[PDB]
Amino acid sequence: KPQEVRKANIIAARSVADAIRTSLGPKGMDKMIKTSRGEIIISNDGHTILKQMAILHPVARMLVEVSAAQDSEAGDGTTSVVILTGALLGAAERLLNKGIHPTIIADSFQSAAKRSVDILLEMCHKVSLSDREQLVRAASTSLSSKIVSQYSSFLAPLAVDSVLKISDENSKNVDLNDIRLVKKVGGTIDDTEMIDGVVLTQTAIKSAGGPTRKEKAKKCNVLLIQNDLALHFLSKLNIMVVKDIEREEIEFLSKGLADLVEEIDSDGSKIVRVTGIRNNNARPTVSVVIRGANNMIIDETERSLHDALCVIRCLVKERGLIAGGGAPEIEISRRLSKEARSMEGVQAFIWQEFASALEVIPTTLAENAGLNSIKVVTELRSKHENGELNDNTYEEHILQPVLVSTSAITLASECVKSILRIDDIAFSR
Amino acid sequence: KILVELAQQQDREIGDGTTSVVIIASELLKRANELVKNKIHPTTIITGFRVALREAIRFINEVLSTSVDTLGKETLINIA
Amino acid sequence: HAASQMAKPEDVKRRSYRNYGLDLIRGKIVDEIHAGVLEPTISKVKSLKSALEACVAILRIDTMITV
Repeated sequence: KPQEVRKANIIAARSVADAIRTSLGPKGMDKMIKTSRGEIIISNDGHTILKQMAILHPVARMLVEVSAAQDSEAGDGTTSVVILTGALLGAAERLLNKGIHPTIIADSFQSAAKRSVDILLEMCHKVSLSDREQLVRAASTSLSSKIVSQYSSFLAPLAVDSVLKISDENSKNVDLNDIRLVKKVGGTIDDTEMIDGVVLTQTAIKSAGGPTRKEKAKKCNVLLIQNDLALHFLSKLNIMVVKDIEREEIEFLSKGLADLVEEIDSDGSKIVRVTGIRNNNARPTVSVVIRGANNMIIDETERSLHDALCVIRCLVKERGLIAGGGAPEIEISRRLSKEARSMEGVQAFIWQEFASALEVIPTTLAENAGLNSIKVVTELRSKHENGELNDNTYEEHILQPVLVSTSAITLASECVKSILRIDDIAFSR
Repeated sequence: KILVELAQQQDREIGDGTTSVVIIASELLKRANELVKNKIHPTTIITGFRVALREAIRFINEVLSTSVDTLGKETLINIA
Repeated sequence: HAASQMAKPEDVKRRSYRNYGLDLIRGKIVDEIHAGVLEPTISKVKSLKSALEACVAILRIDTMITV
């Protein structure tokens, strides 16, 4: 029974998707996970659940790699991509009973994913990066899910002005790993310095003889180290020394990387800033500095501003924005249901099941919010017929970038494909 | 283990009323489990508590009063 | 307390009084203000608000994973 071995992995995969399904949205149900080491952690983020779950099932681990690529590419939708993956697996259960080979099932997802993108771009409003008024309100709504609210008004232009300098045109993939969030003890949220040149993680020499400041530094004025007598020797030569460089920042500094080098300490920081690198090969790497008193401030702020950069990253790679809340998923299921008659053969029936699999995302959002499951879904197909993208989330300031909805369908087509293509597994060592 | 951190939170600040907090949180869980047979969604139960919590503070603030009955009656006498 | 809130919004009262307490020492119902039992407002507000904070996190757990 080669197919029955794969069906056992599909049922185990749907059980994982149903567990993450309850955690979708801010009102979703949390999951308690007790690690073998004794650490007790809980949260509604689907990326952290699957990371510490330690899944021993070979096929179920594919959701972890997709969730890792979901946060690395789009940055949002790690929970919704698991639900969409399990929806295609549930619809494929009835397909195997009809004698349909998974190759046609997997090949039809490629044509269905590419068609869903073209349909989504027709209803999407194309936006440009030259308008700074749209990017401020876009990143400000992502900060409403955190304790910081009134202080988030000054954080919106911080993330917008950093991307626009490195955006240029036709940049395609923009790596956010080059943007480092500096977490230091002391200060406040309203106090921030861009320092577009670069920002280090370490202080300077507190001993005697250290210049701590140099003008026109690279005849080596400033050096880095991954003895007390060596500091006194280079002090006469007017050479600044910075030691105790973290090993994690070695690869970081080799990418982004001086007219003026000085050490400016707001309170207690004792940090050195560099401006005007003016390198031809190297671009303008900006590291964001975050100041705060309590440890819970700079922590929750780090994850809030990181998601705001991912939303802006989606707009740079793919222009346009749509309204969140499962609004576009309803119209896509309506158009693909009528266009299913244009096909012929076994592939025509797949378009009908593919439209029903896209309605699980808006249904889960209505279930986790306390609203009636089937009643709200019926109201979506009714209102979206006359109006277009009018349901109102635009007044509620809910904006989901188009690249998240595009990558969620694209990664789900490859994830479900890699599942059904496994007909057996054996011990290999 | 959640009630363990809840008991220590009241001791490090108010230091009084820790026993009453555990009893209130215990009855809320018993009545919430009975709503499962009624097909009541847990988020609505959570939303119903958050809306009622903010409105209950406003009702309590209406009956609050400072020290009174100093003339003609006695208040601080019966405390000691 | 039922008849105490009936005439309360009308801003007129005759036999209706508020702040009925429970005295377990003498086994009778008297006002706690005159009985000598008084508590601050800060203690009651933070105790009721924190009681619901721990109750929400319990109802949100639909799954227990223990290795």
